[PDB]
Amino acid sequence: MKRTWQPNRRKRAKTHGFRARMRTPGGRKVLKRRRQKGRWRLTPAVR
Amino acid sequence: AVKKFKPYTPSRRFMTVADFSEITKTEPEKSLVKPLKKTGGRNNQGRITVRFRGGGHKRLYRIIDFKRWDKVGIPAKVAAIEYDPNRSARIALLHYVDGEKRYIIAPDGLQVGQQVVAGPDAPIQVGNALPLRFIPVGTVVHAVELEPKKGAKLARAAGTSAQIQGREGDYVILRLPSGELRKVHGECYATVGAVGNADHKNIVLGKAGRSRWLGRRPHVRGAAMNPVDHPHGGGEGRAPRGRPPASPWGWQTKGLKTRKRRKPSSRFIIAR
RNA sequence: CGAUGUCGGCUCGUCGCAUCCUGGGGCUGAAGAAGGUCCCAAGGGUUGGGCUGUUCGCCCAUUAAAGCGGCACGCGAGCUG
RNA sequence: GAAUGCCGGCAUGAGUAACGAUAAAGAGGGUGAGAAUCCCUCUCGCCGUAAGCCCAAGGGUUCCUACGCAAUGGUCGUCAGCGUAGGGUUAGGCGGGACCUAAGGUGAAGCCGAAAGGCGUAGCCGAAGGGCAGCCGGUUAAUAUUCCGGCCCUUCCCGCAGGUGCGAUGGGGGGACGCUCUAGGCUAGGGGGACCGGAGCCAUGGACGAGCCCGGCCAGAAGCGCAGGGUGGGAGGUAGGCAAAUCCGCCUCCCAACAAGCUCUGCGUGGUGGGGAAGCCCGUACGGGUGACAACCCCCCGAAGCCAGGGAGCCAAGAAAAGCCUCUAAGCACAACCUGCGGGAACCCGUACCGCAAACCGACACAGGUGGGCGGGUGCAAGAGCACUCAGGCGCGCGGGAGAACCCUCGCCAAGGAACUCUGCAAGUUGGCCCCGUAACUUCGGGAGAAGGGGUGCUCCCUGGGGUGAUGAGCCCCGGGGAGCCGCAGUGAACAGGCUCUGGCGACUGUUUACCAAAAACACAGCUCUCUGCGAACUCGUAAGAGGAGGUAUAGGGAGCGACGCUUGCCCGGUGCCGGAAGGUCAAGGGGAGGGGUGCAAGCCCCGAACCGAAGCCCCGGUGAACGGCGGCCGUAACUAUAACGGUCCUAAGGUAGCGAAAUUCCUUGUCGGGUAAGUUCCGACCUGCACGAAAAGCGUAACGACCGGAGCGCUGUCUCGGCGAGGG
RNA sequence: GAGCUAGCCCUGGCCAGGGUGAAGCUGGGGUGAGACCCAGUGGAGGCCCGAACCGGUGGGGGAUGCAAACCCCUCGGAUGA
RNA sequence: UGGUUCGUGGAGCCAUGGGGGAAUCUGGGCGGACCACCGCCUAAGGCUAAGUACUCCGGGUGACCGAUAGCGCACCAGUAC
RNA sequence: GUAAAACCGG
RNA sequence: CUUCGUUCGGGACGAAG
RNA sequence: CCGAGGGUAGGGCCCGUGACUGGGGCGAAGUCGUAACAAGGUAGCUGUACCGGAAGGUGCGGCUGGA
RNA sequence: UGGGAGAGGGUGGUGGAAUUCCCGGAGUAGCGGUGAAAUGCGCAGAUACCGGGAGGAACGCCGAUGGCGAAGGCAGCCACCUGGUCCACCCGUGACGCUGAGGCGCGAAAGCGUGGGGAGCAAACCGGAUUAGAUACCCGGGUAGUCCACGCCCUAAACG
Ligand SMILES: [Mg+2]
Ligand SMILES: [Mg+2]
Ligand SMILES: [Mg+2]
Ligand SMILES: [Mg+2]
Ligand SMILES: [Mg+2]
Ligand SMILES: [Mg+2]
Ligand SMILES: [Mg+2]
Ligand SMILES: [Mg+2]
Ligand SMILES: [Mg+2]
Ligand SMILES: [Mg+2]
Ligand SMILES: [Mg+2]
Ligand SMILES: [Mg+2]
Ligand SMILES: [Mg+2]
Ligand SMILES: [Mg+2]
Ligand SMILES: [Mg+2]
Ligand SMILES: [Mg+2]
Ligand SMILES: [Mg+2]
Ligand SMILES: [Mg+2]
Ligand SMILES: [Mg+2]
Ligand SMILES: [Mg+2]
Ligand SMILES: [Mg+2]
Ligand SMILES: [Mg+2]
Ligand SMILES: [Mg+2]
Ligand SMILES: [Mg+2]
Ligand SMILES: [Mg+2]
Ligand SMILES: [Mg+2]
Ligand SMILES: [Mg+2]
Ligand SMILES: [Mg+2]
Ligand SMILES: [Mg+2]
Ligand SMILES: [Mg+2]
Ligand SMILES: [Mg+2]
Ligand SMILES: [Mg+2]
Ligand SMILES: [Mg+2]
Ligand SMILES: [Mg+2]
Ligand SMILES: [Mg+2]
Ligand SMILES: [Mg+2]
Ligand SMILES: [Mg+2]
Ligand SMILES: [Mg+2]
Ligand SMILES: [Mg+2]
Ligand SMILES: [Mg+2]
Ligand SMILES: [Mg+2]
Ligand SMILES: [Mg+2]
Ligand SMILES: [Mg+2]
Ligand SMILES: [Mg+2]
Ligand SMILES: [Mg+2]
Ligand SMILES: [Mg+2]
Ligand SMILES: [Mg+2]
Ligand SMILES: [Mg+2]
Ligand SMILES: [Mg+2]
Ligand SMILES: [Mg+2]
Ligand SMILES: [Mg+2]
Ligand SMILES: [Mg+2]
Ligand SMILES: [Mg+2]
Ligand SMILES: [Mg+2]
Ligand SMILES: [Mg+2]
Ligand SMILES: [Mg+2]
Ligand SMILES: [Mg+2]
Ligand SMILES: [Mg+2]
Ligand SMILES: [Mg+2]
Ligand SMILES: [Mg+2]
Ligand SMILES: [Mg+2]
Ligand SMILES: [Mg+2]
Ligand SMILES: [Mg+2]
Ligand SMILES: [Mg+2]
Ligand SMILES: [Mg+2]
Ligand SMILES: [Mg+2]
Ligand SMILES: [Mg+2]
Ligand SMILES: [Mg+2]
Ligand SMILES: [Mg+2]
Ligand SMILES: [Mg+2]
Ligand SMILES: [Mg+2]
Ligand SMILES: [Mg+2]
Ligand SMILES: [Mg+2]
Ligand SMILES: [Mg+2]
Ligand SMILES: [Mg+2]
Ligand SMILES: [Mg+2]
Ligand SMILES: [Mg+2]
Ligand SMILES: [Mg+2]
Ligand SMILES: [Mg+2]
Ligand SMILES: [Mg+2]
Ligand SMILES: [Mg+2]
Ligand SMILES: [Mg+2]
Ligand SMILES: [Mg+2]
Ligand SMILES: [Mg+2]
Ligand SMILES: [Mg+2]
Ligand SMILES: [Mg+2]
Ligand SMILES: [Mg+2]
Ligand SMILES: [Mg+2]
Ligand SMILES: [Mg+2]
Ligand SMILES: [Mg+2]
Ligand SMILES: [Mg+2]
Ligand SMILES: [Mg+2]
Ligand SMILES: [Mg+2]
Ligand SMILES: [Mg+2]
Ligand SMILES: [Mg+2]
Ligand SMILES: [Mg+2]
Ligand SMILES: [Mg+2]
Ligand SMILES: [Mg+2]
Ligand SMILES: [Mg+2]
Ligand SMILES: [Mg+2]
Ligand SMILES: [Mg+2]
Ligand SMILES: [Mg+2]
Ligand SMILES: [Mg+2]
Ligand SMILES: [Mg+2]
Ligand SMILES: [Mg+2]
Ligand SMILES: [Mg+2]
Ligand SMILES: [Mg+2]
Ligand SMILES: [Mg+2]
Ligand SMILES: [Mg+2]
Ligand SMILES: [Mg+2]
Ligand SMILES: [Mg+2]
Ligand SMILES: [Mg+2]
Ligand SMILES: [Mg+2]
Ligand SMILES: [Mg+2]
Ligand SMILES: [Mg+2]
Ligand SMILES: [Mg+2]
Ligand SMILES: [Mg+2]
Ligand SMILES: [Mg+2]
Ligand SMILES: [Mg+2]
Ligand SMILES: [Mg+2]
Ligand SMILES: [Mg+2]
Ligand SMILES: [Mg+2]
Ligand SMILES: [Mg+2]
Ligand SMILES: [Mg+2]
Ligand SMILES: [Mg+2]
Ligand SMILES: [Mg+2]
Ligand SMILES: [Mg+2]
Ligand SMILES: [Mg+2]
Ligand SMILES: [Mg+2]
Ligand SMILES: [Mg+2]
Ligand SMILES: [Mg+2]
Ligand SMILES: [Mg+2]
Ligand SMILES: [Mg+2]
Ligand SMILES: [Mg+2]
Ligand SMILES: [Mg+2]
Ligand SMILES: [Mg+2]
Ligand SMILES: [Mg+2]
Ligand SMILES: [Mg+2]
Ligand SMILES: [Mg+2]
Ligand SMILES: [Mg+2]
Ligand SMILES: [Mg+2]
Ligand SMILES: [Mg+2]
Ligand SMILES: [Mg+2]
Ligand SMILES: [Mg+2]
Ligand SMILES: [Mg+2]
Ligand SMILES: [Mg+2]
Ligand SMILES: [Mg+2]
Ligand SMILES: [Mg+2]
Ligand SMILES: [Mg+2]
Ligand SMILES: [Mg+2]
Ligand SMILES: [Mg+2]
Ligand SMILES: [Mg+2]
Ligand SMILES: [Mg+2]
Ligand SMILES: [Mg+2]
Ligand SMILES: [Mg+2]
Ligand SMILES: [Mg+2]
Ligand SMILES: [Mg+2]
Ligand SMILES: [Mg+2]
Ligand SMILES: [Mg+2]
Ligand SMILES: [Mg+2]
Ligand SMILES: [Mg+2]
Ligand SMILES: [Mg+2]
Ligand SMILES: [Mg+2]
Ligand SMILES: [Mg+2]
Ligand SMILES: [Mg+2]
Ligand SMILES: [Mg+2]
Ligand SMILES: [Mg+2]
Ligand SMILES: [Mg+2]
Ligand SMILES: [Mg+2]
Ligand SMILES: [Mg+2]
Ligand SMILES: [Mg+2]
Ligand SMILES: [Mg+2]
Ligand SMILES: [Mg+2]
Ligand SMILES: [Mg+2]
Ligand SMILES: [Mg+2]
Ligand SMILES: [Mg+2]
Ligand SMILES: [Mg+2]
Ligand SMILES: [Mg+2]
Ligand SMILES: [Mg+2]
Ligand SMILES: [Mg+2]
Ligand SMILES: [Mg+2]
Ligand SMILES: [Mg+2]
Ligand SMILES: [Mg+2]
Ligand SMILES: [Mg+2]
Ligand SMILES: [Mg+2]
Ligand SMILES: [Mg+2]
Ligand SMILES: [Mg+2]
Ligand SMILES: [Mg+2]
Ligand SMILES: [Mg+2]
Ligand SMILES: [Mg+2]
Ligand SMILES: [Mg+2]
Ligand SMILES: [Mg+2]
Ligand SMILES: [Mg+2]
Ligand SMILES: [Mg+2]
Ligand SMILES: [Mg+2]
Ligand SMILES: [Mg+2]
Ligand SMILES: [Mg+2]
Ligand SMILES: [Mg+2]
Ligand SMILES: [Mg+2]
Ligand SMILES: [Mg+2]
Ligand SMILES: [Mg+2]
Ligand SMILES: [Mg+2]
Ligand SMILES: [Mg+2]
Ligand SMILES: [Mg+2]
Ligand SMILES: [Mg+2]
Ligand SMILES: [Mg+2]
Ligand SMILES: [Mg+2]
Ligand SMILES: [Mg+2]
Repeated sequence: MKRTWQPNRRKRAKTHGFRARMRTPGGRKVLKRRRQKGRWRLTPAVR
Repeated sequence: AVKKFKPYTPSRRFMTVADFSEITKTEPEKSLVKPLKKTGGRNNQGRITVRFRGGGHKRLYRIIDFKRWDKVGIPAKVAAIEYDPNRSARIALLHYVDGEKRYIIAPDGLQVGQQVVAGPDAPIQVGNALPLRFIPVGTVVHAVELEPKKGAKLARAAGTSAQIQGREGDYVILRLPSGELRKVHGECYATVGAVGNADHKNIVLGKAGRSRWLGRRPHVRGAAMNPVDHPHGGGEGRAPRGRPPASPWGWQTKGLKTRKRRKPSSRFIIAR
């Protein structure tokens, strides 16, 4: 049948991308933890 | 003069459509139309705030003259009578002798090719707009302003009419289509005659889908629900309602008034 | 109760006898025929349907007879549901 | 030494199940150390509205080539979508951006919120939408509407040449639109051909013949030709389009009523450019040459595509902004704008490859899922159905044998046909088209494909309509009649209803528990009650604000019933709601009688009674399509029986109409009647209604239903009662 | 977290092929004028049959599956909610 | 109403949202309801090191661990997945 | 302009 | 339930039980 | 070819019958009320609608077969 | 040709009396009702009185032994539209006439459907009296209906 992951590159960066974190105060605090964790990608990497 | 159908379906057996016989002109005036925001019942937070709405035919808004004191003394010719999808009534083209074109909401026994004019001067004949202090007592009238210079906000559905019952100082006393007796200021404009398309009452939609074409989604009874959702929900095999009958939000729906009691409007109001 | 799947039907049997029939016999209010009752006897057999989920039961048409019970009210790592 | 302990390693099942659609394989020759599995050839099978092409999304090097086989591949592998390396993606015209707006997001002004932040007009962002200028071939191992060839175009910028008052984000026009059905003329596409051009072939009994087989095109500027869309032309007056207009709108006389005329497309022809099969000969896995100076002609079918903003009907009444045209404003009128020509400039990103799938989404080379376009031919009435097959792509990445039980998927059967069983569950009967003929009932539409029948192939002859062609041959689509032939059988294969009678519930189409329930449940038009006069009620939110609604009592919200027919009886005692400026009760507050604590006292500080004190409650009324409720015991009629009648207790009132062993009935398989040989079911009745009953509606109702029950007809492996054969294990 | 799913807003697209033959018009019949009745044209409908598409009715297989919802036969809708 | 040990308690003190609303040394607060006496302070403006907390970092030390331990990571680890 | 009802007899 | 009273008689009504 | 007739399927009319049920008529002298005939004790009658154990009553309009 | 009478029919408008209800003033211990009472209404300020306002229905006097119409039926007034009928003149057509099976149209009241409206009356319903009992007569409330527009129903002591 039709499964959960139906990918869309416009969708992925307008939801999980860097400009969408830096609107919400809850999403700037996402990147602050991922600075502090050490993460090689802060954000889901889209072309 | 309401058209019925032969029963060549189940749903054509009861369906009536209107006669559309006063309609002269079948596509609207392009400078007087502008697009309609469909909403779904959804507000600026995007939450449903009126249930069971959405789905309709696409509509373009018709801009309606609801003042008529823009153009005191400037007469106009009734050019056409048109369908509006955005009200129960019909609308009328006025070609003013300026050459504005405006829509007025179309009264009953207005015919095409007709002088109308707004003013005090403004003789008492159907389509003409006056202050309520200058219309005679006892005449039927519509498009009534409530407070003056604010807009026609009374008696403008199809068939409806207010009737002038008295004067009292600056204020005049109106018999509303609700039956309310009501003190309205005499400087409020008002357009004479009843409205019509008065066979809008006698329309039978025939089927479920003609509700869906007007954007009326299915309406769920709270007896058919669960007690999370409704007071009336629950109960193994069709409860009779449990309780004094009630909204989804808890207030009672048989009899309970909610005119707010200290309204400042309540001393211009005489009846129901 | 860190699980022993429950009624009924189908399939598959097997066992007990306090025996439904067939076999042997005593008594009879056993003339004969057919019966009644009791004793010995399990070797074999103990039909097909209508109703109802039925077990059971009531009928229909036969029969020599249309037996009663046990095996987790036998049998769902065999089936149905 | 245990905690169904945590982590790691290795055993059991066990060389067991399985090796992923039953579309199918066989041989000869190569390479190789190693071939069922890699390459080539021949034969066979499968798809072919795809299992074949072209795009979008997604993926991201998988594309091509060279060298390889440790792991991946459900076996092998010399192969690969795998390992190493190299190469490969070329745009003014294709998509996107230096264009525009939609929902929505953002947001100067402004509003709101303890903070974080929430709104919000203009504006901005925002696209498979609107706008905008490239078609056909050829080359690469891998790119092309991108490179090349030919032929057309688009912007700017600078110059001359010729014209006019030029001139904006500002005004107007336009862009600009629904659903269904459709006429005219084309095109894509397809069929046929005695006509044209081709290597070749007479096979096996006949044929050297209008024989067989293959192919008879594409694009293409100006100009024409054929269809078709948009559109009136002048004159005055003008207060409207938030300044100004010669523009637009409005008013009033004249000229056509017309595409006559202007443009604007589409389609033919068009200077010219290109392509060109089958067979044969070869050297690759891919291709090349020849056939060729290739021919490139004529009829017919014909689009859902094109002219396109066509036409008609209908109600549910069908985006915006920019590009474009026109008009003026300041400013400018040595400027500027327009037309033609010449020269010059034309950026950024993508382009390989898979793309119904082994490269996307499902942990897998996973029988699942994924939007758009093309989708040939013949026959069956049609069709994108079904069967076969062009082009093209495949035999699904374990095989070889055997011929047991047993399972799956089939095929057939004597006699009986439901006796099987919870139930004809399952499977069989029926089945397309043409023509007869068709009941109760009905809301007059239906029921209807009722039911039940007859025909269906082929050959010969006569004959009636159309369409394209001149009214004609031909070619295409429809019929009628007569005569005859063959077979068990003529929709001879494939695709293609079993029917009828009768109840229950729900009017109906529809919706629902993704993943055990599709229903009598939900919804539904329609009925009623109730609220709401607009800054409405109601809803979301602290608020701002927003929906409602740019709606206005024929409207909006809430609740119940659920088309339709006939109807919806009594009780307001308690609860709810509605109406009452009397009265009782009631908090803060006002009020101070009087009393208290300290002072030597003026004073300071405390309690604190009458009385005035709102809503609400008590109280008084009304209201059932508001919450709800709607009896018991005795006696009595010319035989028992029964009780129309009467008496009596209680309640607020004591179930009316209509139905009733019911989807309601315990005793119950109630008692009769009908179907049956036999009927705990079913149908029709009686009423003794444990425990029906009127909008949690009552009783019926045509049509409808993958709902639930009963019965009969047809037909059958369901069964008596099994048997045999087939393929996948 | 609304890339699954539920609803709504904006913008596009899709639904082969057959039947049934509403209203309305045209001619005739009729009337004082009508209502009305015949044909013919017409092409309506939460109409009918049936592919794409959307579903999931009954049965069988599947059950360490091809699949953590599948496959075969069958069936419902298929111009509309 | 909050804070302080103070949960309405005899409830003061310090801040405050709402209402009323003074004075400038003979002025005002406090000493736990209140009053008298006796005393202590000078509100309605602001700034002010040090002594105090922490360890991203650098160093020293350890009756701290020794690759299932020690930080999740001794090894290109917030990585593969 | 009117005037409370007051049954029955094989 | 009973006796009386009104009535032509019964039923109703009236009075004593 | 037609064809007496036999068979299959579906309609129409008529007769007998049927659990149960509606009302009709006559009976033995039964039970309950008093509807109508006299102003029958509310004048009577009638069309219609509703209600009531039942005669009947009421509402609307009509009649003189009454004042 | 020329006049006349009439509640003859349809449409639009319009005048007053009265009932009920709302508001204001004033005013009290009762009002309605019956054969008598009672339900009911009323110190929460009724009936009766005055003034203002709303709404619906029927049109007093004229008015009868009257008129009109085919019948049912028709009654304030005004205007429009319109049928029928009578008289006078004897002018024209010139037997054109009478009746009428079917058909067609009209057809009181009640009743039905759709919407409107609803002051008074009032089936059904609720009480209070009467009675032996009252599903009646009497009284107090009261829903359809009565009114309008459209479409039905087709009846009667539709009788002279
Ligand atoms: Mg928004
Ligand atoms: Mg939001
Ligand atoms: Mg509903
Ligand atoms: Mg539920
Ligand atoms: Mg919830
Ligand atoms: Mg609740
Ligand atoms: Mg229940
Ligand atoms: Mg209950
Ligand atoms: Mg409840
Ligand atoms: Mg247990
Ligand atoms: Mg265990
Ligand atoms: Mg176990
Ligand atoms: Mg023994
Ligand atoms: Mg014996
Ligand atoms: Mg013996
Ligand atoms: Mg003997
Ligand atoms: Mg013996
Ligand atoms: Mg034995
Ligand atoms: Mg034995
Ligand atoms: Mg049977
Ligand atoms: Mg059975
Ligand atoms: Mg048992
Ligand atoms: Mg046994
Ligand atoms: Mg036991
Ligand atoms: Mg057992
Ligand atoms: Mg089992
Ligand atoms: Mg079992
Ligand atoms: Mg076991
Ligand atoms: Mg089952
Ligand atoms: Mg079960
Ligand atoms: Mg231990
Ligand atoms: Mg362990
Ligand atoms: Mg382990
Ligand atoms: Mg092993
Ligand atoms: Mg082996
Ligand atoms: Mg084993
Ligand atoms: Mg084995
Ligand atoms: Mg195996
Ligand atoms: Mg495989
Ligand atoms: Mg070799
Ligand atoms: Mg094939
Ligand atoms: Mg891509
Ligand atoms: Mg991948
Ligand atoms: Mg790679
Ligand atoms: Mg190689
Ligand atoms: Mg390998
Ligand atoms: Mg391998
Ligand atoms: Mg090799
Ligand atoms: Mg490759
Ligand atoms: Mg490679
Ligand atoms: Mg630029
Ligand atoms: Mg831009
Ligand atoms: Mg923009
Ligand atoms: Mg801020
Ligand atoms: Mg915002
Ligand atoms: Mg905005
Ligand atoms: Mg586009
Ligand atoms: Mg382009
Ligand atoms: Mg390629
Ligand atoms: Mg090309
Ligand atoms: Mg080029
Ligand atoms: Mg200009
Ligand atoms: Mg513009
Ligand atoms: Mg415009
Ligand atoms: Mg072509
Ligand atoms: Mg062609
Ligand atoms: Mg040739
Ligand atoms: Mg030969
Ligand atoms: Mg050809
Ligand atoms: Mg003009
Ligand atoms: Mg101007
Ligand atoms: Mg023309
Ligand atoms: Mg050409
Ligand atoms: Mg040309
Ligand atoms: Mg060639
Ligand atoms: Mg058109
Ligand atoms: Mg526009
Ligand atoms: Mg713009
Ligand atoms: Mg311009
Ligand atoms: Mg740049
Ligand atoms: Mg490319
Ligand atoms: Mg490509
Ligand atoms: Mg595709
Ligand atoms: Mg796949
Ligand atoms: Mg995959
Ligand atoms: Mg993969
Ligand atoms: Mg999976
Ligand atoms: Mg993943
Ligand atoms: Mg694999
Ligand atoms: Mg594979
Ligand atoms: Mg698909
Ligand atoms: Mg085709
Ligand atoms: Mg085809
Ligand atoms: Mg064909
Ligand atoms: Mg054929
Ligand atoms: Mg066909
Ligand atoms: Mg096609
Ligand atoms: Mg096919
Ligand atoms: Mg091939
Ligand atoms: Mg057989
Ligand atoms: Mg046979
Ligand atoms: Mg048979
Ligand atoms: Mg049976
Ligand atoms: Mg049996
Ligand atoms: Mg059955
Ligand atoms: Mg079946
Ligand atoms: Mg067959
Ligand atoms: Mg039928
Ligand atoms: Mg028919
Ligand atoms: Mg048939
Ligand atoms: Mg043949
Ligand atoms: Mg022709
Ligand atoms: Mg043609
Ligand atoms: Mg034959
Ligand atoms: Mg078939
Ligand atoms: Mg049935
Ligand atoms: Mg039943
Ligand atoms: Mg249904
Ligand atoms: Mg489910
Ligand atoms: Mg699930
Ligand atoms: Mg279903
Ligand atoms: Mg299901
Ligand atoms: Mg209804
Ligand atoms: Mg709120
Ligand atoms: Mg709005
Ligand atoms: Mg608003
Ligand atoms: Mg409403
Ligand atoms: Mg509503
Ligand atoms: Mg319901
Ligand atoms: Mg009721
Ligand atoms: Mg009550
Ligand atoms: Mg009450
Ligand atoms: Mg009460
Ligand atoms: Mg109240
Ligand atoms: Mg106080
Ligand atoms: Mg106090
Ligand atoms: Mg005080
Ligand atoms: Mg109070
Ligand atoms: Mg007796
Ligand atoms: Mg009684
Ligand atoms: Mg009753
Ligand atoms: Mg029964
Ligand atoms: Mg029986
Ligand atoms: Mg029987
Ligand atoms: Mg029954
Ligand atoms: Mg019964
Ligand atoms: Mg019951
Ligand atoms: Mg019930
Ligand atoms: Mg009940
Ligand atoms: Mg009810
Ligand atoms: Mg119901
Ligand atoms: Mg029923
Ligand atoms: Mg029903
Ligand atoms: Mg009916
Ligand atoms: Mg029915
Ligand atoms: Mg169904
Ligand atoms: Mg359905
Ligand atoms: Mg078998
Ligand atoms: Mg076998
Ligand atoms: Mg075999
Ligand atoms: Mg086999
Ligand atoms: Mg979604
Ligand atoms: Mg069609
Ligand atoms: Mg017709
Ligand atoms: Mg059609
Ligand atoms: Mg349909
Ligand atoms: Mg259907
Ligand atoms: Mg398609
Ligand atoms: Mg799908
Ligand atoms: Mg579903
Ligand atoms: Mg299924
Ligand atoms: Mg299954
Ligand atoms: Mg079907
Ligand atoms: Mg269908
Ligand atoms: Mg505290
Ligand atoms: Mg405190
Ligand atoms: Mg304290
Ligand atoms: Mg405490
Ligand atoms: Mg304060
Ligand atoms: Mg303060
Ligand atoms: Mg001083
Ligand atoms: Mg203090
Ligand atoms: Mg102190
Ligand atoms: Mg103190
Ligand atoms: Mg102290
Ligand atoms: Mg101090
Ligand atoms: Mg200071
Ligand atoms: Mg500190
Ligand atoms: Mg350190
Ligand atoms: Mg170690
Ligand atoms: Mg470690
Ligand atoms: Mg009496
Ligand atoms: Mg009979
Ligand atoms: Mg008697
Ligand atoms: Mg009498
Ligand atoms: Mg009488
Ligand atoms: Mg009488
Ligand atoms: Mg009565
Ligand atoms: Mg009368
Ligand atoms: Mg004469
Ligand atoms: Mg009548
Ligand atoms: Mg009437
Ligand atoms: Mg009526
Ligand atoms: Mg209605
Ligand atoms: Mg009254
Ligand atoms: Mg008594
Ligand atoms: Mg009365
Ligand atoms: Mg008379």
